[PDB]
Amino acid sequence: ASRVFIVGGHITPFVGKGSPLFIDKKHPDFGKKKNMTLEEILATTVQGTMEHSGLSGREGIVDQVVVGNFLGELFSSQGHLGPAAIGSLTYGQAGSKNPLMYKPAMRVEGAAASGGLAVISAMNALKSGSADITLAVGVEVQTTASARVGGDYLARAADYQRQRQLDDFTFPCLFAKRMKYIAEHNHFTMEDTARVAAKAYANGNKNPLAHMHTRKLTFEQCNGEDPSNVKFLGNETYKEYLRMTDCSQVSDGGAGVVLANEEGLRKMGLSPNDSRLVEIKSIACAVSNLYEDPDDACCMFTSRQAAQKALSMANIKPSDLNVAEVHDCFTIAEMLMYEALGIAEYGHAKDLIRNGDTTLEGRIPVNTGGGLLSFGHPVGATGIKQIMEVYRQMKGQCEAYQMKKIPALGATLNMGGDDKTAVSAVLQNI
Amino acid sequence: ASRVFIVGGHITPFVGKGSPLFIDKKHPDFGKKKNMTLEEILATTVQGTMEHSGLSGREGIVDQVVVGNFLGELFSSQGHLGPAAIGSLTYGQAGSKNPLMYKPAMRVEGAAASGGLAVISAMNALKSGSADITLAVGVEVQTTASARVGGDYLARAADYQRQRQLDDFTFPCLFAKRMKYIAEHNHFTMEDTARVAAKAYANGNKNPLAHMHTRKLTFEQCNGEDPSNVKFLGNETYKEYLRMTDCSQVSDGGAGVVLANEEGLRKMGLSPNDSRLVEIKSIACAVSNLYEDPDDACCMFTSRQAAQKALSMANIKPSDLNVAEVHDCFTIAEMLMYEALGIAEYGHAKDLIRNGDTTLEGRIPVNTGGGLLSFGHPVGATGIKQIMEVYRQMKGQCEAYQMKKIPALGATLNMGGDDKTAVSAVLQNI
Ligand SMILES: CC(C)(COP(=O)(O)OP(=O)(O)OC[C@H]1O[C@@H](n2cnc3c(N)ncnc32)[C@H](O)[C@@H]1OP(=O)(O)O)[C@@H](O)C(=O)NCCC(=O)NCCS
Ligand SMILES: CC(C)(COP(=O)(O)OP(=O)(O)OC[C@H]1O[C@@H](n2cnc3c(N)ncnc32)[C@H](O)[C@@H]1OP(=O)(O)O)[C@@H](O)C(=O)NCCC(=O)NCCS
Repeated sequence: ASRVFIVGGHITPFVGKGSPLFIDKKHPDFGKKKNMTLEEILATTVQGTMEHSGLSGREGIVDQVVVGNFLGELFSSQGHLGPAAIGSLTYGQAGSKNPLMYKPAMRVEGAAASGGLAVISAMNALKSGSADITLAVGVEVQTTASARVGGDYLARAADYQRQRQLDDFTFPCLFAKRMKYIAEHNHFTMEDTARVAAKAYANGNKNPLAHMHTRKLTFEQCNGEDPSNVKFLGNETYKEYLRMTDCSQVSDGGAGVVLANEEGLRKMGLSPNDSRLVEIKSIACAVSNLYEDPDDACCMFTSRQAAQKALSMANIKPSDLNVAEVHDCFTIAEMLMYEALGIAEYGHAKDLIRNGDTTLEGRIPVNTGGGLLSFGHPVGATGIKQIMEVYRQMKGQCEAYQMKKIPALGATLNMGGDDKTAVSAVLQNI
Repeated sequence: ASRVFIVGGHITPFVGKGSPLFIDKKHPDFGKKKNMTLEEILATTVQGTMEHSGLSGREGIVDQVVVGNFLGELFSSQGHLGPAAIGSLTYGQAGSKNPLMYKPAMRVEGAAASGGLAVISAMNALKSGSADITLAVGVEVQTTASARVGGDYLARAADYQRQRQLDDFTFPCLFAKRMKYIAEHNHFTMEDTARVAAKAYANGNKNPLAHMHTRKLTFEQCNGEDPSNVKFLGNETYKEYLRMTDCSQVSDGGAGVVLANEEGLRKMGLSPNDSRLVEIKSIACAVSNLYEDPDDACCMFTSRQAAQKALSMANIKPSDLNVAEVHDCFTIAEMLMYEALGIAEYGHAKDLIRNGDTTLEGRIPVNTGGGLLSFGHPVGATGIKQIMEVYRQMKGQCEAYQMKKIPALGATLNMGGDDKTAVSAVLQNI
C-alpha cells in the first residue's frame, strides 16, 4: 500500500475589505490599479506552488492537476478551471512552451470542502498508478459582489429550495440557529465563542498573509462591547446569537500543494526521509444528507465521522495530535470542531478554550495562523491552506507564529456547508 | 493493473422544448404539474442506477459517489451536489434509514466533460483501494431559462473574459467560427453537417428516451431549405455558418453507472465473465489551455490526444472499433470527432458521412440513439450517457435502434468547452 508525501506548497496573501492589500475607495491606488482576478490568483498559486516545491524548470514531471473551487461560475462567470489551470504556468505569455499541455485536470466541488476534496482526488490518482506526482490547488475570488449577493451565492452550499428563505445571509443564519440550540442546552456560551475570535485575531496579528493581519480585537470587543460588532441578521429568531466577529471573512486567495508517491520522490531526486517532506498518513471523506438536518445542533456528526475514519486509518488517537487546523467558518464551528476532531469530549470544547489549550502556547494549538476568522476564507482555497499550515509549522516555516515545539503529528478538518461534507487528514512530520 | 467493470446504469428520458414529456403551454398538465427539478432528476437517476445494477436493498455496499454537473449553481441555484446525492436514495421520505450516510461523495466539473470526469474519478477510487464499488452519475437541468440566458451560463466553459463578447450564444458562435475556417479550407461542407443532423434525427426517431424523438427532419430541411431553420447568431462574421438544426439541445436529464473492480464483483456475487458486464479497458483525460486556441480549427488536438492515449492503453486501433459515441455538441463537432477518434484520417470525415459509414447500418455506427443533437444534451449527464449507450448496444438493450451485430469493442469521446478538456474510454463487451 502506497505512501503519499507533501513535497511543498504555497498560500497567497488572503485579501478583502479591511486588508491594506485590498484596493477600495480608500486605497492609494484606487481607480489606478486592480485586485487580482480569479485567473490571476490561480496563476500566482500554481506558479508559487511549483517554485516552492523545486519544480521550476521541470513542471512536465507533474502528472496531473486538480483544482478546488466552489463559486467561480457565479463570482467571476468562470467555470472549467481545469484548462485554466493548464494555462496558469505561462499565464499572459502567448505562444510560450507549456509543459502542462494535455495532462489530466479537473475541478472538484463540495462547498467549503472543495480544497479538501481536491487533495483526496489527487491522493487517489497517486495510489491508483495513474499519477506519481500531482498538483492540488484551490482558489476563490469573492470580493467581486456585495455581502448580500455573496450570501445568496454561498447559499448554493445549503439545500437552497428549503433553506434560502431563512435569511439573505443564509449560512450565518444556519450557524446562528445552531448557537440558539447550543445556548438552550448550555453546551457553551457566546462568551466562549468570543474567546475563539480573540485567539484567531491574536494569531492573525502574527501572520502577514492573514486577511485581518492589521486588525486588533480584545475579548471584550469580540464579546460585543463594541457597537460596531453588530448583530446583523434579519431573522428575528436567530438574530441575537451571531455577531460580525463570529463570522469568517469574505476573502480572495489561493493555496497549492504538490503531492508525490515513492516513485514521484525518485523522479524528483528525493528520498522518503528528506526533511522537506511531510507524510499524509491518511485522509478521509464523509458526506451526509443535504436535505435533512439532525436534531442535535451540538454535534457535527459528518465532521466527526471524517475525523474518526482518518485517525483510525492513521492508527492514532486525538490525544496524540500536536497541532491541528479546523474549519472555523464561524466561532461556533471551531468549538464544534474541537469535539468533532475528538480533542475535546462532547460538551468540553468550553474547557479547552477557557484554559487556552488551543492557543499557540497551549498543548494542542489550533488554527495557528488565524483560521478562517482572521487568516480569511476564500472558500475553495481553505482545505489546501489547512494542509499547508500544518506543513509549515512542521517545517519550521511560520516565523512570528511558529510553534516553539515542532509538531510530529497534525490533523486537518475541512467542512462543506452545514456539516454536510467533511474531509480530514492526518499528517506525520518527517 | 486492477480491472474495472460496468455492472449497470440508467439514463433518464432527456426532456425539453419539443419533447412530449416536457410540460409547457402545449402540455395537458400545463399549469397543474411541473417538470422535474435537479434534485428530482438526481433522485431518479441514482435510484434507477441502483435498480438496474442489482443493488436495490443493498445500496450500503457502494463505497462512493461522484456527481458530474456543470451549471447547477446557475440554473438551479444549487451546488454541493455530493450530499444531494447522499440523500437521493430516499429523496422525499423524511426520517428513512439511509445506507449511503457518511460515504465519500463529491461533484466534479469540466464543462460538458463533467460526466466523463466523474467516471475517471470513480475509476481512480476503484484502482486506489479506496473503493471496490463506485457510483458515477451525471445530471443537468437547463430548461429553467431561455436559450439566450442559458448561452451566457454555458459561456462559463469558455475563457469568459476573452470570448463572451463573441455572441450571447458563445458556444454556437465558437463552432460557427471553426466552420468558417473549415469551409475556407474545404475540409468539409455545410451539406456534410446537414447529413450529420439527418442521421441524428433518424436515430432519435427510434429512441423514446431522446429529447427530439417525435421530430422528423429531412436532409433538405437540415440543409436549410426550411426557412424555420434559421441562422440565428447575431455575430455577422459567423452568422452564415450555423443553423438551428446544427445545434445540440437545451435538455434536462441524468445518466448513472455503477463501476466495480474484481473485489466489487465478488462482493456482489458476480464473476468477471458475467454477461451483464462490460470492461472499461482504458480511460484517458487530456486538457489544453483555456486561454489560447490553436490556429487549425480543422483539428481537435485535445480530443485527439485523449482518443490516442485511450486506444493505445487498450492496445487497439480505431479500425478495431465496432461502435462509438462522440461529442456532437454541434454537427460541426461530430465531423471533427471522427478525425479526433481516428476513424477517419485528417480531412476524410466527409467520406464517412457521404457514404453512411456511421449510420446504424454502416461499418462504424456513431451516436446510435441520436447523440447530443437529438437524444439531447443535459451537459453533466452526457459523458456518462455515452458510456451507457455503448453498454446498452453491447448488452442488446437498445430496442428499435439496437445494432444487429453486437459490438465487441466500443469507444467514447467526451468534450468540455472548445476542445479544452477531453475524456475517452475504451469498452470491451463481456
Ligand atoms: C463580512 C460580513 C461580516 C458582512 O459584513 P461587512 O463586511 O461589514 O459588509 P456589510 O456592512 O455590507 O454587511 C453587513 C450587513 O449587516 C447589516 N448591518 C446593520 N447595521 C450594520 C453596521 N453598523 N455595520 C455593518 N453592517 C450592518 C446591513 O444590512 C449590512 O448589509 P447592507 O449593506 O445590505 O445593509 C458577512 O457577510 C460575512 O463575512 N459572511 C460570511 C459567511 C460565510 O462565508 N459562510 C460560508 C461558510 S462555508
Ligand atoms: C439552437 C438553440 C439556440 C435554439 O433553441 P430554441 O429555444 O428553439 O430557440 P429560441 O426560440 O430561443 O430562439 C433563439 C434565437 O433565434 C433567433 N432568431 C432569428 N430569427 C428568428 C426567427 N425568425 N425565428 C426564431 N428565432 C429566430 C433569435 O435571435 C432567438 O433569440 P431571441 O428570442 O432572444 O431573440 C438551442 O437549441 C441551443 O442553444 N443549443 C446550444 C446548446 C449548446 O450550446 N451546447 C454546448 C455545450 S458543450
